[PDB]
Amino acid sequence: VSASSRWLEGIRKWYYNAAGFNKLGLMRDDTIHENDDVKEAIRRLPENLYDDRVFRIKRALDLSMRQQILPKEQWTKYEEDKSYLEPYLKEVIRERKEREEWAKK
Amino acid sequence: TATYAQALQSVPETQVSQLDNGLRVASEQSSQPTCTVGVWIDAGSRYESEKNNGAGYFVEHLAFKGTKNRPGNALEKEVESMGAHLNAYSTREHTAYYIKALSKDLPKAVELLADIVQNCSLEDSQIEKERDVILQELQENDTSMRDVVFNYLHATAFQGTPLAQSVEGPSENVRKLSRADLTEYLSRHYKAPRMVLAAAGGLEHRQLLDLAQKHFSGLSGTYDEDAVPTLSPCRFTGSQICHREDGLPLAHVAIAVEGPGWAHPDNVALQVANAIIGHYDCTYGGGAHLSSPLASIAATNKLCQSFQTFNICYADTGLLGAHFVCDHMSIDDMMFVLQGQWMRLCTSATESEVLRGKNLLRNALVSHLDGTTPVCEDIGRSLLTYGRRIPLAEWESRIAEVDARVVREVCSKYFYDQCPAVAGFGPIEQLPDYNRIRSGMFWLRF
Amino acid sequence: MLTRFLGPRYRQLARNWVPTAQLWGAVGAVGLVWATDWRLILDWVPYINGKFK
Amino acid sequence: TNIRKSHPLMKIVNNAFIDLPAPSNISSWWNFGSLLGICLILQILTGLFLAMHYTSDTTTAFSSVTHICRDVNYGWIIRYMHANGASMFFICLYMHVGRGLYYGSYTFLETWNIGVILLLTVMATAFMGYVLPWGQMSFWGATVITNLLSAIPYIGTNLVEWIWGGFSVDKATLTRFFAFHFILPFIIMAIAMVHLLFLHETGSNNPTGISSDVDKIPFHPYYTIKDILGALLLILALMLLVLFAPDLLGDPDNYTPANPLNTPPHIKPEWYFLFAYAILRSIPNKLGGVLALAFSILILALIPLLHTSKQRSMMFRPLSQCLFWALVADLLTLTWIGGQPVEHPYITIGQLASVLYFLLILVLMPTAGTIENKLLKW
Amino acid sequence: APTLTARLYSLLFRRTSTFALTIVVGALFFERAFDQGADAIYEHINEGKLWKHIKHKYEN
Amino acid sequence: GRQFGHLTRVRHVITYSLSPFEQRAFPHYFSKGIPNVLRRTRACILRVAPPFVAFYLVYTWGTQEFEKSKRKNPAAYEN
Ligand code: HEM
Ligand code: HEM
Ligand SMILES: CCCCCC[C@H]1C(=O)O[C@H](C)[C@H](NC(=O)c2cccc(NC=O)c2O)C(=O)O[C@@H](C)[C@@H]1OC(=O)C(C)C
Repeated sequence: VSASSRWLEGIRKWYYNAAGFNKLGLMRDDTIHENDDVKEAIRRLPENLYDDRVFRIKRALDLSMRQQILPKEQWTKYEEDKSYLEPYLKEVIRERKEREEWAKK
Repeated sequence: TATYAQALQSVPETQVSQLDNGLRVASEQSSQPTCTVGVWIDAGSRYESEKNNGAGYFVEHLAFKGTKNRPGNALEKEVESMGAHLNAYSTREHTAYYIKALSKDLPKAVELLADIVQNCSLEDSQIEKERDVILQELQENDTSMRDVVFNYLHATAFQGTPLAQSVEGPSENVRKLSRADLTEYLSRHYKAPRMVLAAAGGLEHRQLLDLAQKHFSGLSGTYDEDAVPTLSPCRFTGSQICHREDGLPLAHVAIAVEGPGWAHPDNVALQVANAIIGHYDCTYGGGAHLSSPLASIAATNKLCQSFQTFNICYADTGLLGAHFVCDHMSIDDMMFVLQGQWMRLCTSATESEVLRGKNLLRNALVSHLDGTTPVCEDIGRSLLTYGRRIPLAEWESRIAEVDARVVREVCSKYFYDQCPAVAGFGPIEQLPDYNRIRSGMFWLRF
Repeated sequence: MLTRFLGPRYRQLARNWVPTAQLWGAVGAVGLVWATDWRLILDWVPYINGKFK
Repeated sequence: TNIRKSHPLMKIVNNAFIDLPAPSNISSWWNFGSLLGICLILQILTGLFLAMHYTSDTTTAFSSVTHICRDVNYGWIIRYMHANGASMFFICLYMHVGRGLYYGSYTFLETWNIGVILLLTVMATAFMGYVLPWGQMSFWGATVITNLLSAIPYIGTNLVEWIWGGFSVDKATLTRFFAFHFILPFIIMAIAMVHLLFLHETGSNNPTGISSDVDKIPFHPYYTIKDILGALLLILALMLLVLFAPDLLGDPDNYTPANPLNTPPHIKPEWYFLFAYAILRSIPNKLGGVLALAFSILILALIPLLHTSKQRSMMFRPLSQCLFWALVADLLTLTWIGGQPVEHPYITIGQLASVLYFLLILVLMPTAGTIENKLLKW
Repeated sequence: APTLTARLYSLLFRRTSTFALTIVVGALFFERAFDQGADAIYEHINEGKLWKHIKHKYEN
Repeated sequence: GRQFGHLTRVRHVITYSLSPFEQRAFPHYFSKGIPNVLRRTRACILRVAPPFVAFYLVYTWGTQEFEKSKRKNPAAYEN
């Protein structure tokens, strides 16, 4: 814990707000590029997460079309941003790499 | 810690003895309380002719039906009461009759074999009864698509030769064979220098020799004048037989290339490559993750229900290939994939997959030789084919020799740009044209 | 990040297709030569001199 | 049963713009695909009507065009729509590629790549196009350019004279170019369909780079009418030029016939090659200049190999968003320099803009991407 | 002593590499020898050429 | 190609919509329109505008120095 760690956190909170997806109600993970690994992790989500992710992205695509955004008090507050897809994505990558590694010998 | 290498050394040597008959007498002693004895005859259907085909098969059906000293029941009753198991089989090249029995019952075990092999009654009333059972066996066999397609592979690959024939024969022979046809095939083929008394378990080789000399003496007290049972080599034919039948739910295909035959050292390496491709079945656990690329692709994309590579051997020739079973819309993919694998190996076998193949084969071998029966059968049969018994160690040395280069060289020798013998049965509309299958036996990149 | 293809097997795969890749360049060189009637290279081939005395 | 779905022909048409599911989400930056289509046909269409009056032959070349403009009933609007449509075809081509990078569309390899093939071909076409009237710009434009292949080691000379039909630009060169300018747009039109074929395999990307499968709308109503309005806008612009400012984007000196003796100290290719022009001469090398000119366009096919970001669109990427505009303005710079004489300020600044271009696309944007990843904790 | 065609297959036709190499190597020599023999056949049946006409004008 | 019905999986979302003949095509065109384009312009000035003024500054200074390089050239040549 540092005075400057809050600075890095501050630069991050800064970028987050700048990046802007939160105004559309998205979560960081709702905006990842879909690739094989990402597709597989999307597959592994439990019903509720998957359903929630669908509703989110629908809400954004909808906003994006009207070119609006959500009232400020409903934006995704950084730090309340749940990294719901990382653990799966991370696990999918691990197993791919194990394969990749087996293919060398 | 007793090593694998070392373990192979511990397996006791198979003892071989020749009578004055020329009857070879061989055994492999172990500590077991049970055993397996029987006679392996160098007699099949490749030895038969257009007109006595099914004779060996017809004899087998009679072999346990009664002898001179033991008519009808007798045999069964002796075997059954001593709690033993009497069995037999016949292929295109060999015939065997073995008894599983309490090892303390080696004396009568052998006695019974002799009688069976020598004094087979062949009561005419039995021959008639058996005629109708074998006919039935044929209606039955007609429903095993697998049995069918393998007969067709043989029928087409070796077209015009004896090897092209089936073991059971065509119906008319079964309908037409006579006692005279039988006894003459018997005397023609059941001669000592072509028989091998084999055994495995709790016996001592001397005891076996004694018996063999007691119950087998006097079989070739007459070495034949000019009856020269010599096998003419059999032509192979790049050809194709398709038995279309859209009423069957799944298709069987069997594709092969000409193999070298029992004695060629190339077998070991071919078996390794075969192990690499392996086999598959829809009840295998572990699908996507299988080492065999064919198997893994077949499992993930549902290309089939089952496949299996194989290497059939006969004298100086053999069928080498794969057989699969699948849905009517997958025959093309299965073939593609099967063939692409064959080529990959001819031109790109990598090192580790070959280790796996070698290990598989070692496992197979050792695992297969487990128990009196499997061993006994290997003794008897090997004496017929290799003239000797190839000690585990030797196979281990043969396998070790093999590595990627040997695989590519050996695979290319038999598969590369070679003419296949294709056999099809079932809903085969999508089975690729022979030209197309032929083209799949080479790569334009290489 | 082509590190996925760095290992013993790849090294063996690479080596197996060396003769092929080689002979396949022989086909292309000669092929380019023959097609453009390469004055430079051809002069060297014993026969094929349709530009001598 | 609905014949609109089972008839071998309609299928295609149903799949093209009726039932095809599209993002409820796309915006105006997606119109330039129809506009390019429209451009392509209108170009093919006026282009053809000019061919029923044009000639070739160096003697009559210039004469025929004027014949059309003055004598041919309405030949003028046709001629000017053709020449102005040509510029519009570049504005859109430019905008299209723009939309593409910003939004990450290039992740559809085959589609993007066919589009690069579509770029070079319409460039190659429009080049031959302006040689036709046989004006001053046409002659040396046709000379300054073509020559470049003479920078190719060992065989450069041979090729440039082979494409010429002589030892300079004349007889053999005008007829050649006309014929090629005639067959190319048809070939392009084919390639376009393959471009579009590969596009239907994934459907369209959108302003968020997320994935609209969760919210698709039918092309029926929606994008057909939003394409019509759009096309009307493209007509407004094309007509504004033709009917109010016909030569605003046209070099006044392609008037006055050719002359292998002259060369009017100025000369630049049509506006749409200025950025490229600037690059080439911003290098003191025959080989390097042309080598750099090639890379200037062939780098698009490199972009996907330098996608570094974990997000697809730049919609949520301020850092890259900045480097994107820096790229655009910098291209606007190259365009401006290209338009100026090779003298004092103009040299060094156009030399800087070149380096910037390549350093921005090759180092800056790819790094901006990675930093954003790191900032987000990705 | 096998066969010409046999030996030919093993050393050059088996691999699509050598197979193709053989034909590009075989086309070069064929274009040359076929153009010789052909033109020769074309001349032999003619002789009102500009070939035998030259002997007369080495001067100017 | 991909058709509706085979796109993707959607759980529990209701979507209410209204007939075009029942609503306005330009709800609050100006009332809500202008404020929003201000909002979108604001939201993006800082990433779009800067590179353009940079070009703008370099363009005016660039031509300036181009004239003042030659025209201004003489200057002095005194002897
Ligand atoms: C003959 C000129 C071209 C024509 C007629 C053409 C036509 C189209 C059409 C109709 C679309 C779908 C509508 C749209 O997204 O706007 C499209 C999208 C696309 N084109 Fe082209 N285009 C051409 C040149 C290009 C160029 C120059 C590129 C890039 C080198 C390109 C790569 C793409 C890509 C990647 C997309 C996907 C856009 C997205 O999904 O957002 N094509 N094009
Ligand atoms: C195959 C349909 C086309 C035909 C038949 C055609 C034919 C012609 C003819 C005969 C001319 C000389 C008359 C004149 O200059 O006005 C010309 C000029 C030109 N067309 Fe095409 N062309 C066609 C497609 C294109 C395309 C695809 C482009 C590229 C946008 C294009 C751009 C040009 C250009 C740049 C010129 C010369 C510029 C100018 O008029 O000053 N045309 N065309
Ligand atoms: C002849 C006219 C019938 C149309 C069939 C051919 C034309 C065709 O295929 O039509 C559809 C309309 C095709 N896609 C789009 O327009 C399109 C796709 C996503 C979004 C938008 N707009 C706004 O979000 C679009 O506008 C498109 O616009 O491609 C043109 C280049 C093609 O044109 C061509 O091929 C040429 C080769 C003919």
